[PDB]
Amino acid sequence: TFSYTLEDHTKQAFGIMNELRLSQQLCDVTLQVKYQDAPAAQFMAHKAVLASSSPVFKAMFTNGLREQGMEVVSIEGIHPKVMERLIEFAYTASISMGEKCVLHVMNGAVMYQIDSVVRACADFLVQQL
Amino acid sequence: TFSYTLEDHTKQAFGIMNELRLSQQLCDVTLQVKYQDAPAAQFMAHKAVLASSSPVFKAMFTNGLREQGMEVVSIEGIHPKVMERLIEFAYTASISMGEKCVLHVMNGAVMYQIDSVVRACADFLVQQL
Repeated sequence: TFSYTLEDHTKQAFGIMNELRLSQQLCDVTLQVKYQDAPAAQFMAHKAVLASSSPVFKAMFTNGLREQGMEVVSIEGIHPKVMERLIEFAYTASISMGEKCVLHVMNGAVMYQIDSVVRACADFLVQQL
Repeated sequence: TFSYTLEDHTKQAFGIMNELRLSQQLCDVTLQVKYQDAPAAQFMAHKAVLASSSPVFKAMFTNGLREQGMEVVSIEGIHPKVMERLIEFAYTASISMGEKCVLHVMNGAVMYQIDSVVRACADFLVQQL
């Protein structure tokens, strides 16, 4: 038989998936993030990508109904910049923040069960000791 | 600043995306493949994943309308087993076929501009010489 594997494929395909998000193409969920007194922000994304990086989004989005088009989801208790950085991680495999943001990002990462980011933010805080 | 990258992330997230396809969860496109006298087959998938692996699916799916839910797409001129193997490549980064399928798969890969698979099927046929 003939078998082939492209190792770079998942990297490349996520790169295009990130482009479609930035271009707001094929998106099926809009996250409206309102936190205390910070201004409300909005993030469009693909439920499949969010589901692939966060067990909490997967269950949030996998329900028996066939949702028709564009679902709005109200998100409480996480800052816009934290949500943004988590979304970016889901689409890029990387995340970046200043040394004083690390704590709020772990909170958000714990809240959405992004085990890779939790473990990393935990490593950082412990090393500052 | 603090920066983190998970190299395995895109692999892992595609693994979950493949699970959601096999479970027919969060799918927004059904490909109905009818070819000559072969029996008709159906494949559910996520437009975002197809778009990320095939320029032809991306343009096929990126149009000005906000499609509502589940689009059916009729696919002609490619065999069910070829379409299946291309879909599998989009979701897994790998593709497998017997030495006599390699020609029909390149046809399909050329038709959907999956440049990685075209280049590989071309390499194989030339080496059989």
